[PDB]
Amino acid sequence: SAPNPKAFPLADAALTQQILDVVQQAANLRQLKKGANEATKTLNRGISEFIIMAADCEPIEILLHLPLLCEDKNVPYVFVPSRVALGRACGVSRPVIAASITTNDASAIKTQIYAVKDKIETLLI
Repeated sequence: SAPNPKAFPLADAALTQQILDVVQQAANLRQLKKGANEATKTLNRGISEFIIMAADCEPIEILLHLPLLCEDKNVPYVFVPSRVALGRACGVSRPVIAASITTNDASAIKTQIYAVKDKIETLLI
């Protein structure tokens, strides 16, 4: 399924690969929450480094609050094309439509997380 018109901004192929790879590392390190509801809670608590969403989430309305919340909290957010690919990156057997990489300033992958953040920020103008 093609990216939903409401899925903005959409990471290109390269940035998608960069994001999914960082997601896999955060999953291994347990620096990751999965699901729209868990993502929301990280934002409400101010512990989200960035938000990842699936552009083929169906129905799309389930995740539409996240861009609003991220703009409110000045947290970078981005869509990747595939919930199936996001799911496996997250280390689970199911599709995942939203994920949040959480704050850890002593993280072994902090620099990879800031590099993704910088790329997303460029998409967000």
